[PDB]
Amino acid sequence: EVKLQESGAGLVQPSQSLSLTCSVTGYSITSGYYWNWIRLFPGNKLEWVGYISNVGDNNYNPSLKDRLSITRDTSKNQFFLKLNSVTTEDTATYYCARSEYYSVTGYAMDYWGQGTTVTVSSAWRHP
Amino acid sequence: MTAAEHGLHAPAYAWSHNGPFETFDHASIRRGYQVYREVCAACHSLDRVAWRTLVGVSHTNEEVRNMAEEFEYDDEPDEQGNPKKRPGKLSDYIPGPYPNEQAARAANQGALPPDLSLIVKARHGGCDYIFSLLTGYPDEPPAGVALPPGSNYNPYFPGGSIAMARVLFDDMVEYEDGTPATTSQMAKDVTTFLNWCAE
Amino acid sequence: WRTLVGVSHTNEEVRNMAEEFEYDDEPDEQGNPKKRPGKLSDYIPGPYPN
Amino acid sequence: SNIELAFSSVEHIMRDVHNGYILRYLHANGASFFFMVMFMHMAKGLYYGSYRSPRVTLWNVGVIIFILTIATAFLGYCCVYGQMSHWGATVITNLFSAIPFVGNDIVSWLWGGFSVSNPTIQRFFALHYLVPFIIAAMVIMHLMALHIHGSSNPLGITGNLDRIPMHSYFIFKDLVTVFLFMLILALFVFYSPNTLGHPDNYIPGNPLVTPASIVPEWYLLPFYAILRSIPDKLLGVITMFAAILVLLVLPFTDRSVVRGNTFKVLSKFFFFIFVFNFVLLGQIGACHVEVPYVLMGQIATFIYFAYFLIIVPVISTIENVLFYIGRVNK
Amino acid sequence: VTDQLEDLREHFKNTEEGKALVHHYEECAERVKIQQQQPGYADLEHKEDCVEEFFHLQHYLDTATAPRLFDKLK
Amino acid sequence: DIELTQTPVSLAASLGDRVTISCRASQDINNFLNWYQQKPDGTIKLLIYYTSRLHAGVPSRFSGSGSGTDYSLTISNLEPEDIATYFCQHHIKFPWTFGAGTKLEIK
Amino acid sequence: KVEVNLAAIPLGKNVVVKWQGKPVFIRHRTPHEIQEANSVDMSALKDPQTDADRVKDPQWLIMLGICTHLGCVPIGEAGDFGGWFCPCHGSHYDISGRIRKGPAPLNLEIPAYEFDGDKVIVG
Ligand SMILES: CCCCCCCCCCCCCCCCCC(=O)OC[C@H](COP(=O)(O)OCCN)OC(=O)CCCCCCCCCCCCC
Ligand code: HEM
Ligand SMILES: C/C=C(C)/C=C/C=C/[C@H](OC)[C@@H](C)[C@@H](OC)[C@@H](C)CCc1oc2c(O)c(OC)cc(OC)c2c(=O)c1C
Ligand code: FES
Repeated sequence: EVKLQESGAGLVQPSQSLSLTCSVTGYSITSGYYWNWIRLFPGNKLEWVGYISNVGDNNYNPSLKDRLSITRDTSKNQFFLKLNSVTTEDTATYYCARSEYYSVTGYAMDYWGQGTTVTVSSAWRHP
Repeated sequence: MTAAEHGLHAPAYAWSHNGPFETFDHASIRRGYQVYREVCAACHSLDRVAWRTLVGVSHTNEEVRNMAEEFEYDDEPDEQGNPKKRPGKLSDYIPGPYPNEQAARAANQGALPPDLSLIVKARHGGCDYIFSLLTGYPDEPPAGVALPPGSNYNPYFPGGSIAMARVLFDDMVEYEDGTPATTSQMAKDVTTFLNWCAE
Repeated sequence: WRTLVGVSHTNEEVRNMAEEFEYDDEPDEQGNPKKRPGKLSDYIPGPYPN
Repeated sequence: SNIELAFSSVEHIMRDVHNGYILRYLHANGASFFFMVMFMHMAKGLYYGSYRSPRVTLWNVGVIIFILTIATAFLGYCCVYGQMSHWGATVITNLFSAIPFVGNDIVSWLWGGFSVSNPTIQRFFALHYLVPFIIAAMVIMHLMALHIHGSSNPLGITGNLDRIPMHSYFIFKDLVTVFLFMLILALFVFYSPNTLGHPDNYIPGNPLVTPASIVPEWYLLPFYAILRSIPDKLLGVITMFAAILVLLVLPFTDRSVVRGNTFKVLSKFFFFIFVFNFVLLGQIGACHVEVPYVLMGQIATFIYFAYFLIIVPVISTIENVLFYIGRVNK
Repeated sequence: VTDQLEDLREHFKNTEEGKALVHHYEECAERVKIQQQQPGYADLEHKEDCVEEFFHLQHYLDTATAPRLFDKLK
Repeated sequence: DIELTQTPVSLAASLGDRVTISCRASQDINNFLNWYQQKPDGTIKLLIYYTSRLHAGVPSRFSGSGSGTDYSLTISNLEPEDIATYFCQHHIKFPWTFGAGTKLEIK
Repeated sequence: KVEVNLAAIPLGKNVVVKWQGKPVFIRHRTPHEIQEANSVDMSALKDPQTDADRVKDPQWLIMLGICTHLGCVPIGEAGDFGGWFCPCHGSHYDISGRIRKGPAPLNLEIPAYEFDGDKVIVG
């Protein structure tokens, strides 16, 4: 069975970088599909962030193409998300998801991660 | 392999033809034909069996001639090249119910009723298997067994799921010699007749 | 038909010539007989049925 | 031989030809008997050391004949065009797709098309008729090699000090076994014609369905089991073919100073391990590719090869020394 | 006249061995129907059936009826 | 950037009746539209992909009609409970975009 | 070439048709089957291939029913991987037609095809 396990700082100070990590098991990142990042803003509204294909090709949302960096670690079988210089607008619950591609049905995200609630705040948290 | 996949082992009935010195019971053969004609013929062909082969085995010459003449066969076209039919003769082969395979599958929900000219030799079990399949249909499949709509449960059939429903029922046929036409009596008669068709 | 190709006609010319004739096709799902236009694998049809 | 007419033509022989069922049952059962007698002929050889000098040429021609006979029997089985015929033809011709590069090309050439079809059955009949005459010719070469050295004997020593003429003695002794052979064969032909066969071959070949009940002819099972024991395609066919070729190694791996097993306790014992292991390999052959059987087949396959390459040379060497120290007082 | 084979099977279903065999099956048939009533049965993959029990019973009846049936037929 | 607008954005109904949500896009998308179920507990699964295809595990009581620019997601009942926000996305070209959402509360 | 009416083919059922003398397997895969197919780890395959490289439409698995070992036709809905089982030498294929166990070295080969409404055309 395929599984996506998310982890990472669920609170980042404005201006700092957001670093989330999605751990995939049961399937291989390099095998063949697309590994995405998506966010649910406070008030129900989904936005596609971007992805990294099995080869290494990056395709981001032009809305965030200048701040994000979706990398991966083939040896650990997991991909990451990095959103530089965050604003309170970046506050949302982030979800990593695998999207499969078939030439007739197109794309479809079948495996979603647990989800990580991130909050841009000047509040202090024990590292 | 699981018992279901193998199929239930067909037991050893006391066929009168079993044994080095034993011939067939020609009375049983004559009855089996009747059963084949009135119950099996509607779905199963007997292509390798010619009318003439019945004469002197289970029927007289005149009897076979009459049965044969009840069917239509293609004849040589007339003087203008028009196709024309003809009644059957001793040299013809017993006719099947369908003109082709497509038609055969249509009348049986996709399945193809196999020819029975060699069915006795074409199955592990021979007579024992045939008879056991024809008389071994439960009324309901064992608990927990999912039967795909269009199937019927029979333990002797490998996989247990057979596309042929039970067709033999008590007194469904009226034997000429007045023999109690029970389901097992009929299975014993067709099977004997089918063994002769094969050998 | 296919033997005319490369000898006296092109692939197209023969294909078109053959498609002007009918041949017995495989029967439908119901078992009824059906026709079909000829192809390169067929033989030049005769004028009489018998 | 037409693929559309083959099966029915055999049925025509079975029903319409006077005494035709006797011809077919004799031919069919005759094939099995041919193999049972050949296995005993070969076994007799291993046992009495008939393969050793000066009879190696004799043995090598024999191995050649064995292969030819197997190919013939295979071609014959294909001519019936039953369900076993079709699939047997497919599997066996495909055995050659293991050859690197030219592999699939040879198969296409043997088939004469996209799959086992008309061109295949017709050529297989033509070749089935041809090989038996090649075998007859090899049998002459076999007899020629036998003749210059004569037969060996159960004592494994020279027969030159006491010979008796072939005529009367062995002409009439051979007659004894001829009648016995005919008696047993008649028993099957008339009373159990299909015991050694397969019911599936009474079903016309179907290019779209391989029966789940598919099993090779009994005489090929041991070799079939050897092939299945290797979880690799190429290595599987090579091992199976090596199983026949390793018979050529016996003249060199038999280190014994005496010919035959008559006076050899260890060799007599291991010889029967070999015989029953061969029989077991055949039994595994008739079973499904399932847990206990797969391991048993692999170990039995190993024993089969170990016999010629390890057991015989070790045991024969040991016995050489046993015969020596067991009497020589020094 | 009722089917001779059906009679013989009915007779043998009533021997001690027969009753124990039908009991074993019926015991299985109950466990199964109760399994089908349970929530989420459709998605188990490890579903139980009673073919083995049924085969054991049918095998017993066959072994008894086979050598007798044809003496009761024409 | 293609934009989708679901309707009726946030609806309600009783356990039993057949509800019917629907999406709409600016441009013409072939049938490249997927539907997602978003449980209140923060869990999100795929429901329907490529207009009508059902994903593994989703009940037959989930239809998916549509073409060109109009799409729908019909049901039959809510047993045990399908109370969650339903989204819809497109994918004929990047970037992909989701709908406004459609809560399905019971009252 | 050859056509096949996909409108006829029910849910989780197989259909075998003849094309160039070789059999062509076509299955109308169920949603669960489609998932099982794209959810397998490559490392568990001697012949690594994604379900996506084998089918144009997840709903229709179309392939040549020729065991890549020695030619036999695999039996449908059999074997230990919810796919096909070859009776000849014990080769099991999964719901995507990939080789999972046995002497066969390759996944069932995918032939050239095109869709066209309610029917498909193989060849
Ligand atoms: C490719 C590989 C080819 C090789 C395959 C071999 C297959 C096996 C062949 C089947 C039959 C086996 C034949 C046995 C071989 C020859 C046996 C033999 O020669 O035995 C001689 C032995 C005693 O003979 P002596 O000559 O040594 O006596 C001297 C007296 N001072 O007398 C005895 O040992 C007693 C006779 C033993 C009978 C053989 C029993 C085994 C039967 C197998 C059953 C077949 C199952 C279907
Ligand atoms: C008493 C008359 C009949 C006899 C003796 C008979 C016998 C048989 C036998 C021996 C088989 C082969 C089973 C196997 O493959 O192992 C069979 C199959 C079949 N029969 Fe009959 N049959 C009879 C009547 C009928 C009738 C009337 C029909 C059509 C309504 C029918 C339809 C079929 C079908 C479709 C199969 C396919 C089974 C499968 O592969 O699932 N049979 N029959
Ligand atoms: C034109 C002439 C040609 C191409 C001749 C080719 C000859 C090849 C070899 O003969 C030398 C070959 C027959 C010989 O291999 C050494 C046999 C032991 C092969 C044994 C054999 O049989 C099978 C069989 O019989 C079957 O039947 C239904 C089915 C089979 O699989 C399901 C097999 C099989 O898997 C094997 C290995
Ligand atoms: S042919 Fe399928 S496994 Fe050998």
